[PDB]
Amino acid sequence: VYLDRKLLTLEDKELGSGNFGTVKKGYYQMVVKTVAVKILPALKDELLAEANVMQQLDNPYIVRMIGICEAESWMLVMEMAELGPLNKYLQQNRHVKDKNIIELVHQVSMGMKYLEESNFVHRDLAARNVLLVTQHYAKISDFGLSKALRADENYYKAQTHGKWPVKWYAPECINYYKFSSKSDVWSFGVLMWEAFSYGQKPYRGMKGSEVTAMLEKGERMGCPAGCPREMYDLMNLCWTYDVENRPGFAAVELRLRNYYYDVVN
Ligand SMILES: CCOc1cc2nc(-c3[nH]ncc3NC(=O)N(CC)CC)[nH]c2cc1F
Repeated sequence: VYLDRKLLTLEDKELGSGNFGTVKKGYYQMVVKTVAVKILPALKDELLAEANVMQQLDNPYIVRMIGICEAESWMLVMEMAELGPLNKYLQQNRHVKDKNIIELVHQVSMGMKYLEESNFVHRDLAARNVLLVTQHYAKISDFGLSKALRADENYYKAQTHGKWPVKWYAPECINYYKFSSKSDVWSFGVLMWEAFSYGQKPYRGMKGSEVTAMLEKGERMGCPAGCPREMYDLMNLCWTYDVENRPGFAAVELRLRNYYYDVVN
């Protein structure tokens, strides 16, 4: 978990930015491994909790944490996913085939199925947080808002409504501050829409309160251009208002698995 600063070489190139600080490209001596380094009392405790979640995860469709390092600032060292965020990649590559989109979306469902089995809630499942190793290999990242579920509870109860990605949140998250694996299923539906819309932002030109009002009317985002009917049907099934009737990740992954192999053959 605790890495040697002497073995870490940070580059001038910045991969991303947020409230925490920045994400930069780096190199760590193991063979030398190319890494993405998240560089930062509240923010420090958030990074330590994020690292504790990532250390417990072992799946090919989840970004692996190398370890943590305390130097000029607190650092969270992760394996490098060269192609970067899914939303930005699809915005730059509009000629990416529909079969390729299903493939990447199915890989996210496989990673989320494992996360569901591991009893962890993502709480930030969006296209910007899906990183590409190759054009045919996707991994789930950004575990900053992620929580390890209690052994006696199937949901995480947030005490306060913080800086939340409301457009990706299920109604129970907005109304009761309850976050379950089925809440991540709703986010996955929005992620599916984003992927088939080639990195377009969901609910464009709308306020968070307007989105809540839209979903209460029973209204959902329209079918993206070129998106298959079966894939839009899954988006709508992920967008089931009532938690109990909404499918889990095992049912979502199976539907994607079967449809992907139908397109392949
Ligand atoms: C052309 C390279 O573009 C990028 C590659 C990137 N590779 C990463 C990466 N690899 N491993 C982890 C990360 N980054 C992140 O986890 N985040 C937080 C979601 C920064 C986007 N972030 C990237 C951001 C980029 F703009």
